[PDB]
Amino acid sequence: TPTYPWRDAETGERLVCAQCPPGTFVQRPCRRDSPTTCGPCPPRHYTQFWNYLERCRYCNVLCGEREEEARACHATHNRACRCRTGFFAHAGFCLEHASCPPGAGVIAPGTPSQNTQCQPCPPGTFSASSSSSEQCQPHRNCTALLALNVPGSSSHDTLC
Amino acid sequence: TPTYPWRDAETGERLVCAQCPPGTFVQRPCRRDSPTTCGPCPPRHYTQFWNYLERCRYCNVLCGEREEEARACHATHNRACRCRTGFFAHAGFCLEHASCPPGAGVIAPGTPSQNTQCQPCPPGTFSASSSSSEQCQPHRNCTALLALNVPGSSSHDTLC
Amino acid sequence: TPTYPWRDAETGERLVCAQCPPGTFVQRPCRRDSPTTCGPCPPRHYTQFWNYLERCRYCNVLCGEREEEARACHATHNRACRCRTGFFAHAGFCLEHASCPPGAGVIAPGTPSQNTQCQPCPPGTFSASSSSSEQCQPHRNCTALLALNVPGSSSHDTLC
Amino acid sequence: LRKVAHLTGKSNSRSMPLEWEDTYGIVLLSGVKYKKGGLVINETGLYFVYSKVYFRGQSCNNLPLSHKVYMRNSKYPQDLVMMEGKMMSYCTTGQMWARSSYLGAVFNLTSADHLYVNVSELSLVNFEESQTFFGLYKL
Amino acid sequence: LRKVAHLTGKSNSRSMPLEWEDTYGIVLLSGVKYKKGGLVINETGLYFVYSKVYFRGQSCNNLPLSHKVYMRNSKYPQDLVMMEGKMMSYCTTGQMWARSSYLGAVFNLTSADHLYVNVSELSLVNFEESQTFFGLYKL
Amino acid sequence: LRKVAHLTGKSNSRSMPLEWEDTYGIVLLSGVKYKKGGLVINETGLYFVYSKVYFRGQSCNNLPLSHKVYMRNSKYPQDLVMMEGKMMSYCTTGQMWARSSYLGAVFNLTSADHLYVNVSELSLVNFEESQTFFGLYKL
Ligand SMILES: [Mg+2]
Ligand SMILES: [Mg+2]
Ligand SMILES: [Mg+2]
Repeated sequence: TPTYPWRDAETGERLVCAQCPPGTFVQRPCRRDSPTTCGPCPPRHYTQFWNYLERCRYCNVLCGEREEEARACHATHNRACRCRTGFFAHAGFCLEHASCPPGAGVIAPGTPSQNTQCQPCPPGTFSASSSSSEQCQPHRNCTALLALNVPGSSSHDTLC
Repeated sequence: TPTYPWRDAETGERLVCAQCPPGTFVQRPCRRDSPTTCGPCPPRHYTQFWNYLERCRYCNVLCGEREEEARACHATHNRACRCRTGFFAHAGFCLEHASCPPGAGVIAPGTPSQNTQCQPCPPGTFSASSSSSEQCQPHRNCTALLALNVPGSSSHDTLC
Repeated sequence: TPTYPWRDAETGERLVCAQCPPGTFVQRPCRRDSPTTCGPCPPRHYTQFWNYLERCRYCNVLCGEREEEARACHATHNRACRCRTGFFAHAGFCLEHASCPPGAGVIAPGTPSQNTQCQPCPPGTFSASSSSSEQCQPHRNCTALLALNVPGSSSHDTLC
Repeated sequence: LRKVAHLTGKSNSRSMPLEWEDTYGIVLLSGVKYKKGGLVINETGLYFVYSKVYFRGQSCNNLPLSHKVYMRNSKYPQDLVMMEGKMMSYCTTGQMWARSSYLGAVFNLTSADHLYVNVSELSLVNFEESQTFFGLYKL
Repeated sequence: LRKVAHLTGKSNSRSMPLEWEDTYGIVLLSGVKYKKGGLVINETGLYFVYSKVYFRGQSCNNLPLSHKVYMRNSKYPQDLVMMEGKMMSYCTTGQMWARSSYLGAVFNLTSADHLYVNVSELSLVNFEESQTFFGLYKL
Repeated sequence: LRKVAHLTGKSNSRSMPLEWEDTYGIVLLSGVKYKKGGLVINETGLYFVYSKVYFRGQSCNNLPLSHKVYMRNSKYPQDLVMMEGKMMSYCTTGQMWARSSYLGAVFNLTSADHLYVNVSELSLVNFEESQTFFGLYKL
């Protein structure tokens, strides 16, 4: 149990007081005859660590319009936010996940921490869409069933 | 005649006082035995509305170098400005009226509130100048008198 | 010797006091029976002119990382800086001296106050380097000794 | 006890003038009232008044930003601007951007004066308590 | 009675340092004098000093803008800069632009000190009373 | 005697938080202590706190600049930000640039609170005494 130094305001005597646990604050310091008295965080406030604060801290993190609550305000911690689905965090902002243009496909979708990753479609695959989900797909094997009218590109399927 | 609530400073009694008209201010509030006394705006100051001010407002609008007085400072109103001839108002600035380049002619000149409007010269008309006034004019009818050496463009007259 | 007006704090009497010389300050004003008493600037401080200051000024000019001391802090003057070798002064910054690209040669090197000056190499001369020192040099006279394989340019010597 | 106010940004603001947080966090309000976006003076005298607003956006289009502190009372039916700043051509088109505007000075204010802050572009404002605020004190 | 000044921009300024309006509008001047662009201190002590200047222009060319508050008295023949800000690369070339510079801090000043404000580009300054100003107060 | 501080930029700063000059030049420190970048409050009460930092660079790359004033004491093992400004997209890529950040407001502070200033990019800071500073006074 952690402690803190405190001079009695009545006497000036040098005391060792016990600190209050997360979710509480110091309501009355210890004195010669009694220990520290902790009280409970009131609504909207918090203490996350052992402390000797004389009031709780306000939950001053609020979630903007492109964010959602990753953790709630609670007597033992502030609120925390992340980017809502579709967005990722960059230099304090919540940015829209990129789309991979035609000719390129998704090799990793966007997360709350990363943007969409794209590759140029490799030989024998295509992507015809600007899309933040669509992956490069193999061309149809025309010959495997007609014969080819036009060979596929990285952006268009093979035509029969 | 509009009124205002006022507690006597001598008694604290609750009175209904008459307000002062544009061009005046409250010089002495009303009391039980006399009405409000208004005085006249001193130079450079004004009151535009019925009021119970205890001094007039300063004419704090001043005309920059590309502006001119649209209305003067007067006991009953502040000064007001507009852009001098040749300029128009945009996002707080006074901008020079545009010129329509060769190939284009003026369909509305600049005003204090609008920029010059241009059209590309329509068939059979030209404008050879960069000009904030010149309109598209019809080509000369060469044949109507020589024969044409070069047909006109939107930027050059027909040559004979 | 310059002077200054001073009222005795003891009497209020109007006195003419002598000022203190560069490298000193006023330690005690003059009074009816004695002259001004000057003391010596303490370390890191200075007075550059005759004065009647009651303390010296701090040497508040400091030399950034692309600068060097052109004059030291001294009881009779503040420090002064200039750009270190390789840099020149521009709008408060110390900028790197430019390099003249291939095809161009140095006609004046950089100083602390000026950038490198370049000319395009004149006929019969070349510079093959991006260099803040290299000047345009004449082409070799191949014929003056082989015959020319390729005539020189402004960026390449004549080949034999 | 010193007349004083320091209020912090309120996310709720749907309209002009801005509203402010007067109870939670790192705020003060003593001998001065808060009513509908407004600080209400109750003792005539000299006050230093200040405000900061923090603007930011994903994609700059250089919309003019304006920030004003203004006064209103019942004696005249029109506001008086006490201080104001405007920003134009403050970012590079299309980039993420951020900038604040700071205003502070001394004014003689009268009992029953109401002070407010206004801004051009409510949607570019960020309301974090340490970034956007409005306050005063009696000298 | 509190020593105090709040002065507003004067359009007239033809030269450096700037001149200020000391009589009309939303200004204050009490136990401190105004003389030729200068606020003259008459009681030695601690003062908070502040100034804002509002710069703007039709067509940005990123001319460096500088704003300084400085002190002069008879005891030394050279000025002392108390605070200063400089702006460079503040707008996009060719656009309409606007930006302010704000300065405020505490200083120990002496009787007969004269304080002034200076700026790099007089022609880019806008002098509206709520936009450009210079003031102080004794703590 | 008035509790007051005005400190100026210290070039030495190798780390965060910044260090400040407390003895030489146009500085003040009375009834408030300076310890390792920090102003130490010794009398509980209301203080106005302010800071300016001057940023500049040869060649803009729009690195985000952040400036914060924060408080720390022994009662909780985590800092509290009192005021902060951030700049992004503030210059034209590749140009010489300069800009300052100004912060000032009122706070209730307690005995043994330590106040500090932090910045994102130590290498872009310029430390001239009139350009970069940190101060406070007891109301
Ligand atoms: Mg695709
Ligand atoms: Mg035309
Ligand atoms: Mg070369």
